Amino acid sequence: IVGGYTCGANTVPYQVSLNSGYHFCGGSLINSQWVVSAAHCYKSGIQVRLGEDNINVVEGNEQFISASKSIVHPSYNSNTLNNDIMLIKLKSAASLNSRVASISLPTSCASAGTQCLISGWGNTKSSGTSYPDVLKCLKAPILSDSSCKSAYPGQITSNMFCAGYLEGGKDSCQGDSGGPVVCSGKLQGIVSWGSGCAQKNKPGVYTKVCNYVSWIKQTIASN
Ligand SMILES: NC(=[NH2+])c1cc2nc(-c3cccc(-c4ccccc4)c3[O-])[nH]c2cc1Cl
Ligand SMILES: [Ca+2]
Repeated sequence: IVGGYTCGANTVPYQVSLNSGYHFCGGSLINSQWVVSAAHCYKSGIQVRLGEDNINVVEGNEQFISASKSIVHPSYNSNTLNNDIMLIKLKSAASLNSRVASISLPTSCASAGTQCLISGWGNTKSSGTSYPDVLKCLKAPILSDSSCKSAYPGQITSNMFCAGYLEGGKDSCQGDSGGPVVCSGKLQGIVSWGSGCAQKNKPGVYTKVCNYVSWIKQTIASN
């Protein structure tokens, strides 16, 4: 997260860290046995780390569970990153409490101007790598479809939305991919892609979760 602030240990109880010996992506806990992340964060050998704050020190509240299966959306296109969503079932259910809790899925999509909370352990520099140990937060608005399309012409599908600051300086970045974009208490986006980080006129692009709600529910139901 570039230009964000420290969230405070456990103030974002649905945030998860995807680990394969190091932190590589974020995710969102939607129920005690399922997490939603981005399809491009897929890989085998994933350990989900819940109740985390400082990813390099065990401090208490952490729960490490291995993933049972990972279900990448069947129409995921790695070239366009359209349908960039993936579900991970956990080997055992997590114990939910105030420090580890799920986030709700939306009932409607959000509109431009809605303010959302984006968090993660991603890079905090737009030029060079500087990953933090603790969870960072950024409040950002959903932009209008026209501003999104003017910024990424020919690259935005109806399953994506832009959120951020066209002036640059504040944005999500590498390490943040797969994590949550929560607006009014509902999971509306998944950190997907962007051109660099916190660059002027190049906002973050997120998977539009409201278009996958029926799929998430059907898929969890049949697995
Ligand atoms: N808001 C942005 N401008 C942005 C920048 C990103 N940069 C990345 C990114 C860059 C290199 C590698 C990965 C990556 C993905 C999966 C596993 C490991 C690295 C990234 O997510 N994701 C990004 C996601 C966003 Cl939304
Ligand atoms: Ca820790």
